[PDB]
Amino acid sequence: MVALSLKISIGNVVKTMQFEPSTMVYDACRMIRERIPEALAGPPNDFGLFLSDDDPKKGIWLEAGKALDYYMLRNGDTMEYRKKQR
Amino acid sequence: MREYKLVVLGSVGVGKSALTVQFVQGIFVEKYDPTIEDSYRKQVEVDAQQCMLEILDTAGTEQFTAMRDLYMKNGQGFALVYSITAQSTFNDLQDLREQILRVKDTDDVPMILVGNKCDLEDERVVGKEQGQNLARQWNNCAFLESSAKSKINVNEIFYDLVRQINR
Repeated sequence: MVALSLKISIGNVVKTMQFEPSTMVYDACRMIRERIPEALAGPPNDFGLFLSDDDPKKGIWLEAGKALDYYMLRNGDTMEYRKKQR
Repeated sequence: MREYKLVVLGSVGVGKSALTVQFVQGIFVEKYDPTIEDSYRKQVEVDAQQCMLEILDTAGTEQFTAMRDLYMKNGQGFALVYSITAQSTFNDLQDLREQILRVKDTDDVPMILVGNKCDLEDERVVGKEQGQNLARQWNNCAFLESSAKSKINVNEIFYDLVRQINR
């Protein structure tokens, strides 16, 4: 109840994922893998996030131990399930 | 192209997005995707009519309410779903509807009743019987029995309001 409510997108999909405004990006990345089978399609080591701006070149790749509220996110932003890979 | 924006309504505990995963991703799990307002994108074709991909799934969150209230206003399509084993929800969607009718101003709005999870009919508390006795009460809100697990009437649902949005 009450928390961020961003659009953790996963290619066409748009499963809103509620996070604690101060959730660890390292956790917000561990809270999704527990959901949607297409999400746990690997380890957290090959799965990070990406705040796809309005032009993914503008978008970014957040951290982990950070805190969502770091971007002072609000609710229904635009987070994407991205490969941590390299 | 047609553009269908549906409001998947559901009580807390049912499975709103659960139906929007066997649908857009093709996967059903025991962990019911969250409750915040989630939409699902899927390009479809109705009767050979290419329809645009946007649907909305609102659910028991007062955070997204304002936003969840805006889709009632437009309410291009409503998919109210309860658990066939959950009366407590079947019985709640009854007011939540009045919230639609309240903004639409009528019940003549694209809409469908759904008793999904028929795979728990083994428990069946509210079936297409009460469901349709309810749909009837809703004015025969056209009901369907689905199973986001056995993927039953999971596609017909959106297929039933598009036929209505085609006013």
